[PDB]
Amino acid sequence: DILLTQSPAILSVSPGERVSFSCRASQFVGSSIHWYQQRTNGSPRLLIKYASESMSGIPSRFSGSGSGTDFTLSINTVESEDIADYYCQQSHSWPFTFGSGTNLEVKRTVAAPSVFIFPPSDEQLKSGTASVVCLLNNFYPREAKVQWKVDNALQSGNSQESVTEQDSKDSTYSLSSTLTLSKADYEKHKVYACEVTHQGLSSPVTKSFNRGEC
Amino acid sequence: DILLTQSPAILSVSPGERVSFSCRASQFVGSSIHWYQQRTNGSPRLLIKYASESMSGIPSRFSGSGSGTDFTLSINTVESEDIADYYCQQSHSWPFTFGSGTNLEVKRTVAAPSVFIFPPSDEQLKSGTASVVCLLNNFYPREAKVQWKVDNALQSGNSQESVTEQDSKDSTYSLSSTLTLSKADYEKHKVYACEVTHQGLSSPVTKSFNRGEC
Amino acid sequence: DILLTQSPAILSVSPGERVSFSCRASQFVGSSIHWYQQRTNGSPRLLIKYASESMSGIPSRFSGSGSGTDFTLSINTVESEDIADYYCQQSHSWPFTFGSGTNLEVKRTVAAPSVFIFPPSDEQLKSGTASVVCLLNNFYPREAKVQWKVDNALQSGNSQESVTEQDSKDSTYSLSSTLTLSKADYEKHKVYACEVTHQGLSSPVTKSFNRGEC
Amino acid sequence: DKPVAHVVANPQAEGQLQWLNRRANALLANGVELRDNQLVVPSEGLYLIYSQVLFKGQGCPSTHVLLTHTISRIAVSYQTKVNLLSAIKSPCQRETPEGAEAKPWYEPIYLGGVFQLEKGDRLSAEINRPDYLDFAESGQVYFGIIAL
Amino acid sequence: DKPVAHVVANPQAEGQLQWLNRRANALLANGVELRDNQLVVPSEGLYLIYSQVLFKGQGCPSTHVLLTHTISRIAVSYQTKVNLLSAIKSPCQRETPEGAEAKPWYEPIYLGGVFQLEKGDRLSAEINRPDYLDFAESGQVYFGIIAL
Amino acid sequence: DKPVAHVVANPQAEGQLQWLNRRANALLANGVELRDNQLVVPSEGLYLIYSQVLFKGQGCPSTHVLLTHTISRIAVSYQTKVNLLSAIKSPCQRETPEGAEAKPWYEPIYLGGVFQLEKGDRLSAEINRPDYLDFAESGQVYFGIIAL
Amino acid sequence: EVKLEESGGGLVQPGGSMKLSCVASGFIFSNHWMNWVRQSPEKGLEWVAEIRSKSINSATHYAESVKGRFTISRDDSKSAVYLQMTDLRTEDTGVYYCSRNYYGSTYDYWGQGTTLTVSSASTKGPSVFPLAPSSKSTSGGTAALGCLVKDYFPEPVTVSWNSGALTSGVHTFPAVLQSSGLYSLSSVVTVPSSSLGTQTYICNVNHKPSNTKVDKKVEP
Amino acid sequence: EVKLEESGGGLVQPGGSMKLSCVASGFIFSNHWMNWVRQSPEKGLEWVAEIRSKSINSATHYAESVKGRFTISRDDSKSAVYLQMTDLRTEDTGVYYCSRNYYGSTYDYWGQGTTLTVSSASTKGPSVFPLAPSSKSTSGGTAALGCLVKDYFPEPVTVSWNSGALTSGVHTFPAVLQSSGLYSLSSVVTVPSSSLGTQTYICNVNHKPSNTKVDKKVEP
Amino acid sequence: EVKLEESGGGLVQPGGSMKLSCVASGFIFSNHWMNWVRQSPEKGLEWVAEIRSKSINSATHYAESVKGRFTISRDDSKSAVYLQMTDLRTEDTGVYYCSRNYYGSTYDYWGQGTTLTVSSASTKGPSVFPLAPSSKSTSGGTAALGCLVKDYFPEPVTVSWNSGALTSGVHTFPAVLQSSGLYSLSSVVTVPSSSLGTQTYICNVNHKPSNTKVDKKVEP
Repeated sequence: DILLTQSPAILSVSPGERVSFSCRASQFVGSSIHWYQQRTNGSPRLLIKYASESMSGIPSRFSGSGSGTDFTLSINTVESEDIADYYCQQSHSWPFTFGSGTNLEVKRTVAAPSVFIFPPSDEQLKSGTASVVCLLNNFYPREAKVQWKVDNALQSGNSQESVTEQDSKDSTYSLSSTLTLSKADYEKHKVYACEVTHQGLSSPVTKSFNRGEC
Repeated sequence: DILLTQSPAILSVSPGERVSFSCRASQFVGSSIHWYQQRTNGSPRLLIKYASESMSGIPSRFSGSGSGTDFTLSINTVESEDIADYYCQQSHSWPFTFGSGTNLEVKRTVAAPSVFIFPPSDEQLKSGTASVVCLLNNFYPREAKVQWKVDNALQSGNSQESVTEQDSKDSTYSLSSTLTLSKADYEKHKVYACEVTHQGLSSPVTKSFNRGEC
Repeated sequence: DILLTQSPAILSVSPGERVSFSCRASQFVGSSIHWYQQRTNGSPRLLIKYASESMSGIPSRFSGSGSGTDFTLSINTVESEDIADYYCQQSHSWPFTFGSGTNLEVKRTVAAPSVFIFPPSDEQLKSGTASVVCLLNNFYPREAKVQWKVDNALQSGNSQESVTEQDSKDSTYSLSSTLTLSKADYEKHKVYACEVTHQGLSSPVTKSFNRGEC
Repeated sequence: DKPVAHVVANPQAEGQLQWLNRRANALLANGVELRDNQLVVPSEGLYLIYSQVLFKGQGCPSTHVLLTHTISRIAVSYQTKVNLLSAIKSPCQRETPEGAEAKPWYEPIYLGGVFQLEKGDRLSAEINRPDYLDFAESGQVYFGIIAL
Repeated sequence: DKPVAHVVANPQAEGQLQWLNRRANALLANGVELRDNQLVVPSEGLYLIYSQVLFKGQGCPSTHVLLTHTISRIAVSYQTKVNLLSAIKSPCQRETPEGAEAKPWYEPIYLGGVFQLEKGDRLSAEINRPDYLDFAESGQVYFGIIAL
Repeated sequence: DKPVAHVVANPQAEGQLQWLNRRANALLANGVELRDNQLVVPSEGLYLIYSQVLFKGQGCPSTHVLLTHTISRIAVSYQTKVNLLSAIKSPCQRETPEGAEAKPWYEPIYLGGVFQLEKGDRLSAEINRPDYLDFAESGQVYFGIIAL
Repeated sequence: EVKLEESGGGLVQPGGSMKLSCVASGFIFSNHWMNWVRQSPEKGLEWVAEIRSKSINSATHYAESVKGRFTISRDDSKSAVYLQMTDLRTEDTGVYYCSRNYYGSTYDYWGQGTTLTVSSASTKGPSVFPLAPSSKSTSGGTAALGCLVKDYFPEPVTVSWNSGALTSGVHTFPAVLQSSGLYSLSSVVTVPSSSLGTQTYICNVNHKPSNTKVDKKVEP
Repeated sequence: EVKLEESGGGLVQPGGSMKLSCVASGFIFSNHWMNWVRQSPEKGLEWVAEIRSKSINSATHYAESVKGRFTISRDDSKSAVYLQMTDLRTEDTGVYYCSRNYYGSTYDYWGQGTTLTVSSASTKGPSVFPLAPSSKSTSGGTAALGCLVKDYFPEPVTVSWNSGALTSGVHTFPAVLQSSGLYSLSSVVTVPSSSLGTQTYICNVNHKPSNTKVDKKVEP
Repeated sequence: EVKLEESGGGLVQPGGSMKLSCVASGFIFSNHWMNWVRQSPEKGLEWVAEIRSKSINSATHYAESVKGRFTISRDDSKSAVYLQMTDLRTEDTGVYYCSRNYYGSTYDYWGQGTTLTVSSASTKGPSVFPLAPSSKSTSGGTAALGCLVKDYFPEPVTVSWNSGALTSGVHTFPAVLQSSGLYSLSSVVTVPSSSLGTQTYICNVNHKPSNTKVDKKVEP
């Protein structure tokens, strides 16, 4: 039941450069190693078969090699359209097995997040609950910090964040931070602030609003 | 020395229908089974090779299958042109062997025999022998009974019958019945009758003649 | 380490005829025997591979056969352009080995040598040495005898001969005989004669010259 | 009577090479035990060790298709797996063209040799492709040892 | 001295696998008899049983061409034929194209194992294609047993 | 304790089949000697004799490519080489088309049988293509005999 | 192309049964080996079962982990493969892919997956709120609007915009599990302020496990 | 096409010898394996012998039943295969087919067979009588006429009509063995009464085993 | 074509080293197995070493006779193979051919060879004398002229005529070893007497082992 290791699990590379993915088998697999791309919200797509043979329709810039137990997938002149997880598969032994996958980030010039804040809809206030949503849009790299201050009071424990997978046209990420409150505590403060910091910002942007306005 | 059984030995099928031929090997033969057609007065003709691969020029309506020891030839939309014996052959073991063969009859609407009688030629009477010949022509199905009556005396022991193989254009048979007599006994009776019965006749036809007439 | 015998080592054949080359392996080599031509001042050229398969561009008149240990190369309608050494090679066993080679002479109508004599250059006489050169040009067959007589004195020990490989357009040979003398002994005789005998000459031709003349 | 085994494949097994101790023409006696699909040697000494697997595959996705067969030892002490006998076969050949349907093929492998074994040693006969194991008839897959 | 046989193919045979008892490097002694192309075991006990056939074929009409080799037992009592050892090989490959001439090929098969046999048991090593039997050199085809 | 050998290929050898007497899972004892790549039998008697070579080739210049494996005897008296066991395999197949790059392939061969040997007999296991010898892993190439 | 379409996923309690279906076109179906392969974040890609061609008899093969619980079958007539799952486990939870394996090698083609959630918790459709586009707070000249798709179970929900037309600018965030045990998520899009007055922006939230299908029109 | 033509059959006494010949065209003869295959009603189809290509040395193969009695050979120059039979047996009686086997598999092509009759009985040509077309007894408007081909040995005889031209309407009955030990048979044809007056109907009986060749003109 | 060009031969003392080079074009070099094969009159053709493809690791192979003394290598980038010879022996003397072996079978292609002379004797360039065309002694109407290329070491020298143009009529004799230990040889050509007055005849002798390069103009 052959085991496949893909380390490193993450790679991050400037456009134009060459990237290499590692796949190691715990035992001899001859050349029965195959490579796959899996884009966001996509199914796996076969790139190379038997270590080095590329499938048709697959860009020339993709190649593979290796034999015995050590194998490599290579993309040179990497481009954002290559942003994906990459898995290897062996078919030497039954049953067929897969590697854990390596993720590819194609780097980009720094890009600060465009920050937006959404006060909770009225329809949601009926039901006695307030969701306050801050949007950090299209920034690079993935490192950001969001902060909630309600009437300048720094929050804690009452927000959750969700980050997108790197975008394959413009190489950015986006993140949503949601502050959730009881319709009660909500109606007892006026000014809600989202305070985002990020490498592309010389000092933290903060968007805010006043409960019941505009 | 592998043995091949083809049972049933006879099959009989209405046009348009699908027929299936059985071939069973007494031992494993993998897929090394081949099928042949042999029309009347013809040599064997290879239809399918290795269980299921049809030869070119062979009509699509012919197919085969089977593996190990049980095999089948199939003709669907059978037509009279398919009237033949069919043999299977194995080439798994040396020496190569054949099945006993299955005969195909393609059925037809009932057809009563056109009866003809031939009095013995004079040239044959010289030599002191009389052959009286009754022809049952183009009937279906193959079951018929011929009777000889000489001066209304029903004969016994002194005739022989010969039936043709089913005709491949019109799906009929023909049968000849020959009454053979010494020029002596012949010249001592006047009226020779051939009395044929058959499914297509509501009552027996009989053709007859009078010795020395016309 | 398989040994290949090519006997006979020499073959000699009239144009148009068929020649056969022998190659024998000391052990089984299956059909892994290959044949090569090597013209004068040339590298080996592959003619046939695996006993009998001719390479493309190779004239149809070349064929091979044999299997196990006895093999043959055949040229029919031999022509002078076929003048070469022929080698066989086995690739059944490692390391690959070659036969000693068979030489092909394509016969020709008899041709007597055109004889020329060259007295030693002055430039060579400076340095105190005399090389006297006799040229037997374009004769067939290869058997010739050259003789030196200096002032009618038959020489011995002081000449060397060099013969060319058979010419592939005109099927002849040429031979040079060089009489070498000290500038001293040379200047002490007048008339140097080269006396060539050959099958195409009814009596020996002799070219001669007189020291210091013309 | 010497330590002896000759076990066979489990016909009613499941894309699996499972050794069966108890059939008509097999052996498990004189101290040899079958244990986790491994033959366990009772005493020390010289053993002949042998095995055959028969593969029936179908289709040739590539020339690179490999079949392997290997007999390995696990000493009581060391406790690590070592290959005693091992062979590899490439059953293809060509590459079934597509639109083309796959055709069956048969490849047997045989291993066998004599080795000094230790009491409590384990032995296993393993293949890489049990999904291609053919035991539709007897005598096709088997694992054995006798003490000499 | 234990019951022992190692017989070979009859070179002067005829698209036929015929076992020959008496040559230079063979054995037929200690009670084993050759009888109707079958080795007959004298006493009961453990036997090693082995065989090799070498096929030299020519041409590949189909991928479906099979070579088989099988050793079978016929017990005095039962009297029915049972396969002890058995392998199948598909030597083709591709399919010689037509207009194309057939090329030779070589395939060896080896069988061997240890079995409990009964006095008066018969053993046969049989192939499916004796027409492809190669014994143009010695050591290529052979059948054997020793009692241990 | 009976005359016994089980030697293996020299991994650090050189397009060469060189038998190594002294590794972890081999045998050279009880009078059998390794001598010029030949096993030398100490006493007379019945021996089981066996061998496996594994070839890893690359490319198929022709269908005619052959691999051979053969065990031969050289009696002290006669002094001439005789084949006891011998097999031939044709590993190709098709013919790599040109512009096409060569692909690897694996072929194992196994030989084995029992023979009456004489004191001072030499035995050799020889192949035709040592350049294709695969011993990148253990258990793949080996030569052996035991006295019974 | 070559298409694989699987379906029949959804929520089941532990111990339950569920049947999956896959329809194939674009190759000779009866020739090929059809597979199920599942994927989860914990376990990654995992081969589940294979059904080979007629010529092999069916020849079914199961992963050790589903042996005796799952049954693979095919209807060559319909170009269909099925996975009948029984005695379902929490771990069996994941996206299940129909896929062709090319005669024992590569996974040639994949469907788009269908999701199995094995869980005792009850279905619960989402409630969609509008994240309304601000006026002055729109880092001109680009506007941000969205839908809050809140408190639902189980995954997944699918959010559209303009019933398919509006693709660019859209970020539908990965769902997040709240301590309440339900899934929240937002889908945002960024657009021209210019088009705010003239264009109609609707999110089309769909949550099959509860037959919920909301169409929040989002506007200032 | 690809043609195989065999010849050289006929009657022989037990113990006798007879040589069969087959000429081939339409494939590279030297490449292929030529076979004899015989057929009898009792035994059906039975492979007799093979001769393989030059490349194999001849490589001859015989059925157990003819080993040591029959010899197969080829002349690649003439595209010919031969079967030399000696010490002939009653059982050896049958139709013998030249045939190509495709490199150890299928019988690719067959000749049209040649008949061997091994028997002590003596040759005897047939006597042909006319079965004359009746006048009023012709179920109008179709007429029946024939030839009685009586008392001959051994099989076969070949009956034609109009020396080849008249094919349709013709039934040449299977020969029948009379107690006298000889073969009788009739060949009938059915024709338009209309053409009775204008058309000429001749049967062309031929019996090679006795060099008999009759041409009965049949008329009222 | 497909070209192989080897170089780097010449004289070395026993024990010395010398590197040979071969550049290839006209096939995919990285795919193929490159070989050195040497040839001598005594020993004939002798395989020396092979270097196989990347895919095999290099896989180097040496003849028993050069094991441990010679090293074969390749630079797939340059389409080059090398033979580094060390501890050279007299016997190693010969013409060395670069050559491709086709995947363990045939020697597909050969260079034109480069000569190794292992010897203690010292380099020595030739002195070229003219063999001047006679006047009356020219079996009219054909004239014979030449160059004596005398006392040199080691082999070979290459003699041209008209710096390439004059090919027909030319016999450059096999070199001969004089007792002095040096090589003499003549190159003759036969021409029209007619052209004697109008044509210019130059021999271009070249002896790389000594950087000698003479151009004797030959005339009456």
